[PDB]
Amino acid sequence: YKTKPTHGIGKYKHLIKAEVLNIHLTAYDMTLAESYAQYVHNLCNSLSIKVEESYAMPTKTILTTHERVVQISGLSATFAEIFLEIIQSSLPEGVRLSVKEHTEEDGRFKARPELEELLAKLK
Amino acid sequence: VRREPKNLSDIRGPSTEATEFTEGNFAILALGGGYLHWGHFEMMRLTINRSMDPKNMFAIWRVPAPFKPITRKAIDHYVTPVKAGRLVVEMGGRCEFEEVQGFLDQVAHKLPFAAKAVSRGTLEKMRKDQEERERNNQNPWTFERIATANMLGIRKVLSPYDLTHKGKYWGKFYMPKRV
Amino acid sequence: GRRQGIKKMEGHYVHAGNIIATQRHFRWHPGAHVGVGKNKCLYALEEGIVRYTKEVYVPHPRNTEAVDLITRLPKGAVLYKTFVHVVPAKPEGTFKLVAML
Amino acid sequence: LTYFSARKGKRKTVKAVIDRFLRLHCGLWVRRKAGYKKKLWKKTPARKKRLREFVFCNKTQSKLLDKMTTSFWKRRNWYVDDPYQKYHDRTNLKV
Amino acid sequence: RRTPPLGPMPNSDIDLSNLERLEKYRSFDRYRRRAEQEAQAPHWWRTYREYFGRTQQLLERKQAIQELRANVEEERAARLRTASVPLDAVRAEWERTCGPYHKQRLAEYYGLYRDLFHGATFVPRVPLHVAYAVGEDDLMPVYCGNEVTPTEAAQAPEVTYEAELWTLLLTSLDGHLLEPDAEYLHWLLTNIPGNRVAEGQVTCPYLPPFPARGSGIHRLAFLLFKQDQPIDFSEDARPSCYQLAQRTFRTFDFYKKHQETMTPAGLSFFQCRWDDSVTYIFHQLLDMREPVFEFVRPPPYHPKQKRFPHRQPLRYLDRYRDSHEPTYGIY
Amino acid sequence: KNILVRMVSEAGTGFCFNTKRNRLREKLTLLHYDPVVKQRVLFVEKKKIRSL
Amino acid sequence: RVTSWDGRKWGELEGDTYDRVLVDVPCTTDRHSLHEEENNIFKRSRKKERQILPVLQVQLLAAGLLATKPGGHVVYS
Amino acid sequence: GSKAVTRHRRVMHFQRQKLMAVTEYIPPKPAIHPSCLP
RNA sequence: ACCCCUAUACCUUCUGCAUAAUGAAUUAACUAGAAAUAACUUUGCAAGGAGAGCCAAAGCUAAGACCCCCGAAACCAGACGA
RNA sequence: CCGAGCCUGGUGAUAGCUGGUUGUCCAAGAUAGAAUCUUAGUUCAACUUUAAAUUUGCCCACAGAACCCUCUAAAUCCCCUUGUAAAUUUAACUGUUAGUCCAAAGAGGAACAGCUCUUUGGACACUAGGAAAAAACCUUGUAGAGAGAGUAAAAAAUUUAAC
RNA sequence: ACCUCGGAGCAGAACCCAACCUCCGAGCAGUACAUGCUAAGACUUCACCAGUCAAAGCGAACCUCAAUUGAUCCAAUAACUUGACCAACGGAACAAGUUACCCUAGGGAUAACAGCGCAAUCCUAUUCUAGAGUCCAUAUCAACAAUAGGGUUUACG
Ligand SMILES: C[S@@+](CC[C@H](N)C(=O)[O-])C[C@H]1O[C@@H](n2cnc3c(N)ncnc32)[C@H](O)[C@@H]1O
Ligand SMILES: [Mg+2]
Ligand SMILES: [Mg+2]
Ligand SMILES: [Mg+2]
Ligand SMILES: [Mg+2]
Ligand SMILES: [Mg+2]
Ligand SMILES: [Mg+2]
Ligand SMILES: [Mg+2]
Ligand SMILES: [Mg+2]
Ligand SMILES: [Mg+2]
Ligand SMILES: [Mg+2]
Ligand SMILES: [Mg+2]
Ligand SMILES: [Mg+2]
Ligand SMILES: [Mg+2]
Ligand SMILES: [Mg+2]
Ligand SMILES: [Mg+2]
Ligand SMILES: [Mg+2]
Repeated sequence: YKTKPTHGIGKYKHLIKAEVLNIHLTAYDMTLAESYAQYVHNLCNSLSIKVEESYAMPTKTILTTHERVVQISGLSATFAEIFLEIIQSSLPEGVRLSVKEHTEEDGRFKARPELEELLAKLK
Repeated sequence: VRREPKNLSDIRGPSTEATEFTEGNFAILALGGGYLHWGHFEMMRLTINRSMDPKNMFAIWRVPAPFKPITRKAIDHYVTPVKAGRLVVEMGGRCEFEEVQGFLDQVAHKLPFAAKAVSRGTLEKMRKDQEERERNNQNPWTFERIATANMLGIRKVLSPYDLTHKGKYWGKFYMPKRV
Repeated sequence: GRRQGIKKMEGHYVHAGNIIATQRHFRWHPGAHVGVGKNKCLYALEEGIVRYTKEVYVPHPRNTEAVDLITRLPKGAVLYKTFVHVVPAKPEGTFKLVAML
Repeated sequence: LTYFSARKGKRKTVKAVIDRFLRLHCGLWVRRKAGYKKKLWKKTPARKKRLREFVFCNKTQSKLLDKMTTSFWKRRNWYVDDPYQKYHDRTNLKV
Repeated sequence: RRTPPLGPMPNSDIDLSNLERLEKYRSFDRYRRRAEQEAQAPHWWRTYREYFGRTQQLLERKQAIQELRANVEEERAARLRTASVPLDAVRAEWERTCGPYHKQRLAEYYGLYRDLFHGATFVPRVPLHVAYAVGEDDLMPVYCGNEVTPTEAAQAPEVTYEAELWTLLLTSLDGHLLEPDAEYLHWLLTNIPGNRVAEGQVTCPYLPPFPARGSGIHRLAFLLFKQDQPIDFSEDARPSCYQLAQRTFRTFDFYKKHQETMTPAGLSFFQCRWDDSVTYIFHQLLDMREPVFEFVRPPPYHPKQKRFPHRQPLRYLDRYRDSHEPTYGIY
Repeated sequence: KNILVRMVSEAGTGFCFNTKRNRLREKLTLLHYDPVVKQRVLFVEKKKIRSL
Repeated sequence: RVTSWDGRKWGELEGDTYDRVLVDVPCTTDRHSLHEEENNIFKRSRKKERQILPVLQVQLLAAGLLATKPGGHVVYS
Repeated sequence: GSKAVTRHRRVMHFQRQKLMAVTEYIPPKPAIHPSCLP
């Protein structure tokens, strides 16, 4: 109750909120690429580096090579030093290491729970 | 696109916003509460620009662009609510008070609410004299003591806001002589 | 309106089955000796005295909608809910001599 | 209702009252719930039971019913095996 | 109107501008643990709790643990999860170590300390054993809080422990009839010559537990005392069968008189209900008729009866009816 | 859309109850408690009472 | 996902999110109007609706063209 | 009735006006005027 | 006696009404609250009361005490009228 | 005196509509709402009165009564103490419920008109004094005689341009 | 265009309460088939009718949903049960126009004129100096504004 000194003890939603690099890891072998992707992701989790997605686009038509990508964000310029050095050293077998960026031309399907407050703030 | 019910509470009470001198010596202090039309602003820009050269002296809009809607027998136009105490227009540069006061107060005359062109020194001066007057008073009885104590049952007549208002505000009107 | 509110205030004596509160959503949560109905209506399971306290909330593991909220909550944080309690007044029964046999 | 009959000059009972209500000798009146036979498919079982029960009437309803009915209906009846025999008298009633 | 908080409000300190950097309770169980921790912490606001109120030992241990895990055959059991522990062996040497410490809790849970000695707890160091002989072949063990019928407990039990004088005591805490607080004294032995029990003097002869019918479960405790020097006990105990009003005493008042002389060492307590044996105790040993007790319940609540009980089922009238048989007045 | 239909029991004969079904659905055979026999028994359709 | 909101808001709610869009705007319902009596769009009391009918159509279409991906396909019916 | 905020100066309740009369500022005047003093 | 001072006729329908609106020239005569259930009050008798019938788980018998005046346009039946 | 003649009778037609209603004296005594072929009316409730039975009532201190919305005021509920004398229940009837103005919080969309509507409170259908006469502003209530006395509210202030 | 029920704008913290108006929905659907029987004590849309929660007990098993609805009589049925856009939604078993040929009882002139209130509209004067006046603010005009007064118009009340 408002006047009582216990007020707003039930407040919860203030603690939450209701309101970029891409790494290529292509290999011919399909037993190798995902393993190293796993490893990089684990390194990211440990050092508090935000990850978006690990997307995979289909194998090239025939001979056949498939691409594994990891999205990373929150990396500082200074911290990049340490990070990139390790991911270069850990390279398993002639895997093309790329660092790609969103070029403002690379929209998401919003969930029903997310849409209601979005609508509320829209109007 | 939303219509607003007319909340006259905005004009009531002292201005707590844009009451600070910012990179400028001279400003027009509002002594009352009113809504500014676009016509007012048109006059503002015209007069100030034609008076003094912008290279030597600079003028600053310290008031937001109109956004409060007005409903008329549907929304027709937009207005800006201003409470008493807001510096509406700031002016700075290598200049003197004597030479600016003329056009500045002339521009302030056309304002719908009461207003005064003031320097930094003059504004702070009047703040000082007012707060000296309140401690200098020879009347045992202030509005403050009576209102808060509920002395004569005066709260029956008074409003809840009056306690905050110290009796210095009555509608859109600010009384500086009141202590 | 729906006439929903607190029926029995703090330190009120309440017989078993009485309504403590009615609510559209879960404003007050059932505590000790307090049952909740189909319509979230709080009633006294025992005769006694009503108390209102703040207690730390742990939802049922199966109840995903609240569990997920807990998961998103940062470390060190605890949800508090208001809980209503009936402190029973009279002990369950007494032992009495019937006969010397 | 008819205060004075044209044939005998005495009060008359409203027969609408007699085929809906049971009056107990003590002064209470018993009714059934309205719509207890109506649309039972849509009603909930708890609702259904609340409907089947025979209820009492408040003071004003009871007063109105007594005015609408003659003294004959208020006498004491010693029926053989009426299922309402016990309810005719009160027990442990202080005001 | 607002009133400032009297104490540190929860979640106030831990908040930050950014949340993305912070670790969340990824697990349900994580939060659960923290919530439990919060329940123990005292709070300024109203809480449910308010109203519902040497060095070489380590060296040997590490050596023995290293020796145990050394054998490959031992570890072969655990990985196949077809592994066992000697239950008896664990029990045997637990009593030496963590026996008394656990036993303290049970005594305070059953409220022995609060009832016997007004909350004056002690750790029961000596591993006391009591056995009750049933026939010739088997004897019932008395643990802490165990259930034993007074049929079995009809004669003097066999008590054994490591010892170097002593005083042995048996009390029925809740057994008493005439007074609430008071207790009966079953059999008292003083100036016990160590391990040997029989040679010590018999102050009070053995009496079996006698809990009345429907009086529920009765707890009976053995108390042992470390007697440094012998004492003459002029307590007016008169061996004969007995008269109950002489068996009544207070353990607290008894120990008060002899605080400095002796100190407790071990406890063992058993619970019991009524049995057919108890009947013979009143009849033979006491020469009195058996008291029987019932658990009754308080009368049901009904609101004050109204003259016009509006929108009530017809059965409202039957709530305030005392008899079920028809009545006729003057008729 | 739905229709109300009457359900009678094979066993404990002389008891019936009412239920909803879609018109498009197959003829309804059900299991329900009969207090005549004080047992859970099979029930079968006889007729449609009304359309709802 | 089934939602019951104004279709016009979608343009500013979600953008560049769909590769395929189908826009079935409210029309005069020619066959339906000729046959159905009740709730007819042509009922003379509801004349006002028809005056604000054409603009609405544009609005709804536009919302689709704002929500579609670059190179995304919208069909209007 | 009328709104609390008006374009013109609203007429007060008499009681309130009597209050305004009583709680007016009084300036202190010295026994000897300061300008006349050296 | 007047002069002095104080004093916004009555009824009725409206929240105010001074006054606004109906009603009154004045005198005499005439001109408008009729009853039950149930309660209360005071008696007689009392597990019974009542001068058949009826009521009764202190009731029953008796008494006392409660329910206005004037006014339409109409509708129908039978006579009378060119 | 014919959109259906006149007379007698039914007939004291019916009228939620208008008008009227007859000795003296004293006492208690006002504006929650609901349904209604209903808002010119009834019925129920609320208030009101009388009689009866019995025990608490009013004022109240601590403790207590929500999150969400992105932000919250005068306050309100509950309530021992206390100061007080009323309250609930039972029996029996009537009658009343179209208000207006002022202060405050608001919304109507003219910063709005003794203009409309919701809430809190005051006043008016009861006496008296004062503001010019004066429903609503201020002072004041329990009744008679007096050629005694003390008081309450209670009478607007203001005067101006040289250099 | 409406008449019943539930929301959204108004609702600040027990209950109730932003009229009128402007808008959004409801006249169900899905899942069980113990949506069995019985019974302490309570809540309630300001009456009544209706509506709502529920301990314990007898017998078994190891509901979602904001509204989603309809009295009596009567009719159908062996019984159990069923029946309305009675939506004018507390529901008359079943009935439309026109009257300036009109009548009676009344209320007002809550429709208009007459009389009143505000002054949105309109009228007038001042205050500021843009800009005209082939130079020149104030011979005479006059921009964007502010400040006053009257009650002639047009609306509002
Ligand atoms: C013409 S129907 C669509 C055709 C039909 N669903 C089909 O696939 O054949 C369009 C519907 O859109 C609805 N609608 C109206 N306003 C809308 C809006 N602003 N946004 C989306 N739908 C709207 C109308 O109710 C209308 O029935
Ligand atoms: Mg009248
Ligand atoms: Mg007149
Ligand atoms: Mg002729
Ligand atoms: Mg009427
Ligand atoms: Mg009086
Ligand atoms: Mg009604
Ligand atoms: Mg009707
Ligand atoms: Mg009518
Ligand atoms: Mg109290
Ligand atoms: Mg009126
Ligand atoms: Mg709303
Ligand atoms: Mg109610
Ligand atoms: Mg309500
Ligand atoms: Mg049960
Ligand atoms: Mg209706
Ligand atoms: Mg003509």
